[PDB]
Amino acid sequence: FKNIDGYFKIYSKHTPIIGRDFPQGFSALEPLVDLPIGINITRFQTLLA
Amino acid sequence: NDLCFTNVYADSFVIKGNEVSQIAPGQTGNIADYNYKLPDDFTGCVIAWNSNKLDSKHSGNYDYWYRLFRKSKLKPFERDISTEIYQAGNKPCKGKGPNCYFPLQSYGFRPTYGVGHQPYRVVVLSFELLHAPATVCGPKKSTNL
Amino acid sequence: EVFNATRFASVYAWNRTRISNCVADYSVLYNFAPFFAFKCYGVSPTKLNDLCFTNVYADSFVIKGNEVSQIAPGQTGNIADYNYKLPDDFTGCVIAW
Ligand SMILES: *[C@@H]1O[C@H](CO)[C@@H](O)[C@H](O)[C@H]1NC(C)=O
Ligand SMILES: *[C@@H]1O[C@H](CO)[C@@H](O)[C@H](O)[C@H]1NC(C)=O
Ligand SMILES: *[C@@H]1O[C@H](CO)[C@@H](O)[C@H](O)[C@H]1NC(C)=O
Repeated sequence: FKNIDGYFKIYSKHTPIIGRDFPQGFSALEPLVDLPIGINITRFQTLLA
Repeated sequence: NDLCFTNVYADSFVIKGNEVSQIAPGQTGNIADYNYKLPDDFTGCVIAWNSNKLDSKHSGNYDYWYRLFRKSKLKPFERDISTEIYQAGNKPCKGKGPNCYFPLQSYGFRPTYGVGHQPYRVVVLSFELLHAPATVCGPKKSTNL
Repeated sequence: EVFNATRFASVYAWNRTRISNCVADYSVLYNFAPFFAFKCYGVSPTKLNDLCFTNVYADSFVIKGNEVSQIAPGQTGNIADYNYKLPDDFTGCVIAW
């Protein structure tokens, strides 16, 4: 994620990979959505299930 | 009317006469530095028309607001809505009066000022001419490829 | 010597002192007076110490409370019309304590 001039950009690529975790083989990222929020962001948090 | 823009941002606000001259890429002044700042590589339009009929009445009207006291400069296209008293000297003072000043003062408007003090209604239009699926266009023909 | 004065003249005869050939540190103005109106028009009150001025005029006069709000560019009243009129293009600050 990033917030250059608003325009919230989200990139992703799924792969039940090696399964190890942060793997090593190279992997690009395919953007999914790009939506112009244009607000101030400084802190970040994650939700659970 | 013959371009394609990805997205358009319309920012609208009433400012005074000299402030119209102030509003421009990278200008100087307590509006350009603490109230609103356009990016230097701005690609858009600024619109300003006189409004003495909607921002004025008998006995005056002090509804509007503007900031003169900010801890730092204003980054382009960033809002700093907040009511924090400016620090003076080294006092953690929280209040009005001496060396404890309210950041924002009235933009008081009356039907009888000078042109430089008249209630100019300013709206700015921001375009994004980059390589992306555009949204906004004008007249169009759909000749077959 | 303009803020430690003892006989600030009346508004009808506003003493005008000419300030030149000096370095204008505004903390000496900041410490001498517990302000109540330090409104500025042409320049930013935070940004006074980084500018060079060809000349500085300090008009001093003691006046009533509401008349403090009266004193401003483009104003009216018995003082703004007959005693002291601030021009519409004023590049400076006013101080009331
Ligand atoms: C956003 O808010 C944080 C926290 O108040 C502040 O440090 C930062 O300068 C702000 N910036 C923008 C872009 O509004
Ligand atoms: C006048 O000068 C004296 C001596 O420095 C100082 O103590 C006092 O605070 C000053 N008062 C004003 C009003 O400037
Ligand atoms: C300004 O003139 C008045 C006249 O009454 C005087 O009392 C005051 O001391 C003068 N201020 C100066 C010369 O700084």
